Amino acid sequence: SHMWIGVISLFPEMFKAITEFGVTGRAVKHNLLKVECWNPRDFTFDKHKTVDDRPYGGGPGMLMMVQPLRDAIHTAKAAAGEGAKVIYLSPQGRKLDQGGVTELAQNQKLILVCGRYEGIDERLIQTEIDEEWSIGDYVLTGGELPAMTLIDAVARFIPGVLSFADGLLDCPHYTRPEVLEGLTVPPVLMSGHHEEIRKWRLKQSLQRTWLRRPELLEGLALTDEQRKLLKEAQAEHNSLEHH
Amino acid sequence: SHMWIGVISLFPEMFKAITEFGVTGRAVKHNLLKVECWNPRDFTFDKHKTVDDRPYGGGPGMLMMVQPLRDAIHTAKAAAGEGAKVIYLSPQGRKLDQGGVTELAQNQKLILVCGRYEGIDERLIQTEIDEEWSIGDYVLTGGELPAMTLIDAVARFIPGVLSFADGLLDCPHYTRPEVLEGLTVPPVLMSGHHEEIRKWRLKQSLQRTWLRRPELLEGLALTDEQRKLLKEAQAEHNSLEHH
Ligand SMILES: C[S@@+](CC[C@H](N)C(=O)[O-])C[C@H]1O[C@@H](n2cnc3c(N)ncnc32)[C@H](O)[C@@H]1O
Ligand SMILES: C[S@@+](CC[C@H](N)C(=O)[O-])C[C@H]1O[C@@H](n2cnc3c(N)ncnc32)[C@H](O)[C@@H]1O
Repeated sequence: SHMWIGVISLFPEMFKAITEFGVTGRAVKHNLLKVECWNPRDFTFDKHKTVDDRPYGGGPGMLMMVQPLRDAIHTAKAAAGEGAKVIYLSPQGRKLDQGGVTELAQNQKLILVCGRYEGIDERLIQTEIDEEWSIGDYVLTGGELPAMTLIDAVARFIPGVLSFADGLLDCPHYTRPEVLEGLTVPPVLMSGHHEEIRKWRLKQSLQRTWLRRPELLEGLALTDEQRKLLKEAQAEHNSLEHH
Repeated sequence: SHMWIGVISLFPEMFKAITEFGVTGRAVKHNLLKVECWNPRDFTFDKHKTVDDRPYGGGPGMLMMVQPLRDAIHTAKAAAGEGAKVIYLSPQGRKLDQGGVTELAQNQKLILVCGRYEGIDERLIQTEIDEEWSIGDYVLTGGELPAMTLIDAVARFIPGVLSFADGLLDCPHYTRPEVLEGLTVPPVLMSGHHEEIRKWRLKQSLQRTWLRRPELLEGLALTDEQRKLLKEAQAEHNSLEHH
């Protein structure tokens, strides 16, 4: 495979969501993407396979038990070999974005640590984790969805598996029928004029980015064409009434 | 159930990731959360159950076929009844954050439309969708993970199901053993001093937010205690060497 991803999770079966369906599922079956899981519960030794533990200092909630998680991590690292970057999914980590995705996609091996409960021991992060990554400024019940989100995002960059390409939102899309609930497809898209169609899409993208996410434009160095199309959109916007 | 979520997806089985595991899985089994899916493929009429279609204007990629998707949406709305907010998961939508999560959690009924391929017809968004939401500035292969991310996030706010609570990153956590690879647990956490422990956690949160996500603090109105603890952390930071 072009990319191998080790996963530490109490719920390995959750990953079937990406390994068994759609383009990512195809990628896995075709060995372009390999996802291997290790479950901390399999590394417990007590009768009830305990995987959580009490946080020092008290407070509500529990934490992942260190020993089972630590052993699971070590086993994954042994299976990965040298060169594998170990990531902990966490809202305290670097916020994921397309730029970060392409950066992570450069790794041929990754080990993703998925926490549950209130998280994991800080010392494990310092001694076992290379990088902490967040998929957004919100809190989820576990690191599994965040891990799958990361895998799915990077997988798109793996040759053969298959917006923001120019740091812009995508343009609107249209398919059959020509008229839907009285709404028609923009005439230009049905003209067959490749060049005009190209410009329409770029202009729409610039317009939509300007109107919905103006901040995204600030950190962007526009080409002469982009500057022109944007100015046209803004001029057209300024010649209209608005709600 | 306290919250009912309708889902339109070509891959209903992906949702087992949240309905069959962990706290969200418990919430579903206990009827606190209800997730019902409709698959556009079930609404096709041609021999091969086609669910994609060509985008007008050409260009690579396909789009969700309108008729099957539209019919799936209508059926969900009929099953939901009045009051259900229809959301389309899309990177062009409002970027999800804890504030948005709590806002969405106020809805007792939600219908989540999950796209595949290059997306869906813009006219469907205008005629069937109430709001567009994104889980982050990155591109995924489908709206299923984003939808599950949204469901998981909101589910945490449903009474009985169970960071950023104060707009701050969480503080470090520790559990057994007392010493891990030569690293000890901060003495204060094992002192039993509830008040000192409380202050340590708040201070750590402020410190971590300041160091990792300084922007998060700007849009925050600190309490006198928070201002004090932050100043202490910064003073302590300024009295040390740094790498
Ligand atoms: C309920 S959360 C724990 C939140 C906790 N207050 C903290 O300090 O991490 C459970 C697990 O899901 C992960 N998680 C939750 N939200 C996440 C996000 N936005 N991105 C990545 N991982 C996330 C956590 O890092 C943690 O391992
Ligand atoms: C490959 S994406 C299509 C990207 C396309 N360029 C666009 O204009 O939407 C396939 C599906 O996943 C959804 N999706 C991808 N990234 C997402 C995100 N960050 N948040 C929410 N939905 C997302 C899309 O909205 C779309 O329905």
